[PDB]
Amino acid sequence: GRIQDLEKYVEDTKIDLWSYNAELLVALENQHTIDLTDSEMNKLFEKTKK
Amino acid sequence: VPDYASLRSLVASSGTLEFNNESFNWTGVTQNGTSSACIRRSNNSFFSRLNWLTQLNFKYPALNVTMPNNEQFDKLYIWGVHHPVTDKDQIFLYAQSSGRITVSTKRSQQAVIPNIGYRPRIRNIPSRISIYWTIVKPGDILLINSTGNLI
Amino acid sequence: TVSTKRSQQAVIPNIGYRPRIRNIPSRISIYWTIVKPGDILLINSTGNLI
Ligand SMILES: *[C@@H]1O[C@H](CO)[C@@H](O[C@@H]2O[C@H](CO)[C@@H](O[C@@H]3O[C@H](CO)[C@@H](O)[C@H](O)[C@@H]3O)[C@H](O)[C@H]2NC(C)=O)[C@H](O)[C@H]1NC(C)=O
Ligand SMILES: *[C@@H]1O[C@H](CO)[C@@H](O[C@@H]2O[C@H](CO)[C@@H](O[C@@H]3O[C@H](CO)[C@@H](O)[C@H](O)[C@@H]3O)[C@H](O)[C@H]2NC(C)=O)[C@H](O)[C@H]1NC(C)=O
Ligand SMILES: *[C@@H]1O[C@H](CO)[C@@H](O[C@@H]2O[C@H](CO)[C@@H](O)[C@H](O)[C@H]2NC(C)=O)[C@H](O)[C@H]1NC(C)=O
Repeated sequence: GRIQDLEKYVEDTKIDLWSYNAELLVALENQHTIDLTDSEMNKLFEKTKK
Repeated sequence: VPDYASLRSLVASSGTLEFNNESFNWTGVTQNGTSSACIRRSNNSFFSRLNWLTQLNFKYPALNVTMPNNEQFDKLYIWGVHHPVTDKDQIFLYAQSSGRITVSTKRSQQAVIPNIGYRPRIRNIPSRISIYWTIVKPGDILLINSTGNLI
Repeated sequence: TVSTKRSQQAVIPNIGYRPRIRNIPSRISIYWTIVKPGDILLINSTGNLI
């Protein structure tokens, strides 16, 4: 009953939070890498032109 | 309801209130017991889904009864215990002073002693009903042994 | 009756005809008492004790 119900809550709480949390982490880094790569392209680009 | 919040939550989690009758070998009992407390069709009554048991003829055989579950779905059983107010009330209802209930499965068991007690009368009733719930898995035999006081 | 200096437990046996798993009409109720050092757990009984 009641006790069991609450740790099912606790479980789902954790998984949901982590799932979203991980989802953001992933997406933020992907952007960061794509930024860093083309920025270094831009940096090399500038180095030549400068 | 001892652990009220739990039972409520479980029935809530079911989402159904489908009920089926069963003819238990309730024998030597004055069943279909009434009370003016509960009024139906301007009559002395009791709860719908439940059965109150009283003694027949100043006598009460102990109730040694079973139910198999040969089916492919779990049976949620609901029963209660009466709390008689006085020793005089006790002998009137169940004709034996010592009350005792035992229910069991193959996988769990529960037993409760009635506590004869003078309680504050909500709606002019000096008594209460204690409600428990026994789940049964298939291939198990819900059995009940009692001395009375059994809903 | 069992006890510590810091906690106590007591149980009454409920004589009952329960269903016969493996042709046994009886059960055994199991509890567990932790004891801290400098405590003297005692076990008063009338029987029925494992
Ligand atoms: C009410 O009491 C009766 C008898 O006092 C109980 O009957 C016993 O119930 C068990 C199962 O609950 C059965 O045991 C079986 O016994 C036979 C013959 O010894 C054996 O071949 C099986 O392997 C099995 O163990 C049996 O029906 C019966 N036992 C005996 C011999 O008394 C019963 O528990 C209660 N029944 C009701 C109506 O609630
Ligand atoms: C489980 O169910 C069985 C149903 O047969 C109960 O067995 C019967 O219980 C009574 C308890 O009072 C036993 O004693 C009898 O007492 C009366 C009056 O006090 C007396 O007239 C009898 O001579 C007898 O001593 C009785 O032996 C027993 N069986 C029979 C054949 O009726 C049992 O008590 C139940 N267990 C529980 C609820 O703990
Ligand atoms: C109480 O009395 C009635 C008298 O008709 C018994 O019969 C059942 O009545 C209920 C409604 O109270 C119906 O739901 C059932 O369909 C009736 N039974 C049958 C087999 O048709 C009732 O059984 C009595 N109480 C008992 C013995 O527990």
